Amino acid sequence: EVQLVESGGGLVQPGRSLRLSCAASGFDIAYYSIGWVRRAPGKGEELVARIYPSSSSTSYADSVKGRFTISADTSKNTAYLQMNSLRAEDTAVYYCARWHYDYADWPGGYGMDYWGQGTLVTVS
Repeated sequence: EVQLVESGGGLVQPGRSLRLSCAASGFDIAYYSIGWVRRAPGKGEELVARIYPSSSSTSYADSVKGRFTISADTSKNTAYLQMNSLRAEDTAVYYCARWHYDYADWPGGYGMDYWGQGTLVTVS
């Protein structure tokens, strides 16, 4: 009954922008931490961005700060990753993730409990 359904990926040129969407079902997004993880061949895997329900503050990986913005629309029960100034090294499969309540405001990758299906973003 808990579902995270992603959309918004694609293939674009360097310098352009994309907005990933993560439509949540089965819980109220205003009370849960949402984040984005990415993976790619020959790379590792990395936490990109996270939003915390305590103060709606955000945190970002060093390589994307100032270019990516994570946010949530409580009215639509959806989180977004706004990806501006895309770079070749941003090519990856991106996943939306939810954290368990027990770790909602605890920073790090520990505590995730649901994930989206994966969305490919490619910079040409």
